[PDB]
Amino acid sequence: KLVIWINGDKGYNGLAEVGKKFEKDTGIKVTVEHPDKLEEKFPQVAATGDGPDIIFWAHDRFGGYAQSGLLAEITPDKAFQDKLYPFTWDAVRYNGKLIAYPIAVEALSLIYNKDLLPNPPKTWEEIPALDKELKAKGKSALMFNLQEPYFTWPLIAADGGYAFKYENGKYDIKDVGVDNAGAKAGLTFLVDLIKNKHMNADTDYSIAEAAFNKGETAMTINGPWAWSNIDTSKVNYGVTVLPTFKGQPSKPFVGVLSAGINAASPNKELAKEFLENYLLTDEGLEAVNKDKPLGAVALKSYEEELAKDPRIAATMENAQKGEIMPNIPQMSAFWYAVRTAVINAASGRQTVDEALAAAQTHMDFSRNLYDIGEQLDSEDLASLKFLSLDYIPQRKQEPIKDALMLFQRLQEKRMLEESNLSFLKELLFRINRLDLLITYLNTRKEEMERELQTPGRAQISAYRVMLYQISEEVSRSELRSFKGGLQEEISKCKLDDDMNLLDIFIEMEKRVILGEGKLDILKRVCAQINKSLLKIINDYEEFS
Repeated sequence: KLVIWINGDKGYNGLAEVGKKFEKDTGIKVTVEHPDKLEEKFPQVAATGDGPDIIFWAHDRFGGYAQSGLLAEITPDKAFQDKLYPFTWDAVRYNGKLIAYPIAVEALSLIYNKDLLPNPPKTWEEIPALDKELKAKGKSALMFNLQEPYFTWPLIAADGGYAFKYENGKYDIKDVGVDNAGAKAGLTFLVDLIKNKHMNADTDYSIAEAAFNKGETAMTINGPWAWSNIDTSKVNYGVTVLPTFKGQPSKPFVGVLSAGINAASPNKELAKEFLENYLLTDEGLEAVNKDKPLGAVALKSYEEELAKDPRIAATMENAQKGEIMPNIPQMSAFWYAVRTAVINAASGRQTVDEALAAAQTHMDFSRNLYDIGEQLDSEDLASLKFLSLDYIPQRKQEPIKDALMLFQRLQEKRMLEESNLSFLKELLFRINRLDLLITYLNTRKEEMERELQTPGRAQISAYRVMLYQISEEVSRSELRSFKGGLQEEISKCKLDDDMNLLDIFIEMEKRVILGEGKLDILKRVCAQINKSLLKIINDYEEFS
């Protein structure tokens, strides 16, 4: 029994129809579904072992699923792999191994106004001279969305800008630019167009779609989604290849709709030939495309069929000259760094060296939090969560799952930021990870030792540091003493063999028997286990 997931805005019951062609040769029927918000809830149900058999989604997300081993690696015959364009397999790889089947391909194209503009420029540089023309009778040359990088990245990446370097089958989180002479050359030309009036600088997505669909602008930059609302706009248009900057093709981000196979699925065996020899023919794709258009498709066979649409032939051409969008989670910092970096460069608020060098350092900063959290094993997380309790509500500490999430929660409450490492440095120092402090933060041990005597500099309250140092000198068996040497006392507790001594302190604060000035209970139970646990209390209680 095959079960397919796919979004509602797709041709899902055209997919349900190749699935009924399939069952009359098989008996095994498939039931396509469009669960609401399926991208978010597939990780949740697959770790239970219940996700559909096949999952249809954009490729960028499939990386996170594979990072958690939620998609098994497919095994297509190599003679099959040639049935599709070469680049579409670079989008379905993690650790170099193939993960999903490419289905469709999406990219931005140049969309012009044939009545207004009979011939499109081959070239970005032709446009200032051109906008000067149409300006002479109250119409702009180009108007497109400048509020997101996805629309401004093609010009920026043209001269050699890239997000992450894809080489020999996998990405390098270390190499990213964004701060190279290509990204600078493309952004300066963008910044100046605005500087010169050839583009108003608050042109959002809908302002541009207004100007174009009303014949106020010669051309725009958009994708196959905006085709519907300009077909009804009643303006004669065409879409072709984006102009060339510095003699080099504009590189838009390419999205690949892909079908992945669930790792915890009985039917991987049979899900393959459903995709290879029924869905991915001219027959299965024209079925889904006759429902709702797949845009341009990855299968070479049916693509040429669709290419006699001048529009599908163009979104395909830009896709080839384009940049396959990386499917790794470090890309969430890319959109922030670059969106804020074009918004400040184009407004005049920053230099393009200033803006882009700032974008670079934000990526180095977000990558460093990754590299740090990857060295923090699960016990260090329990320690870091207890030390962070003063400032992060443990309410929202149900969703906290790994060290990186703790770091992101701190960015939220603006105690960890690009310019303020002081709390993170103190956290690692408290939990005695001096190897990470030198390696990723350039901080000697004496320097932290000597940062925290300076008054009002240490943030973690000594009451927190006192309790953590006590949980450090208490073993599993020394804790079985604490557990039953406070049941001797009043409860004031549901305890159990699942709670470490730190979970006992939180649960004593929670009963208000252990506080910044409530230590009688604590001072007794420690004197019965290890006496020198008592001395830690007295030294803290010497400082007030």
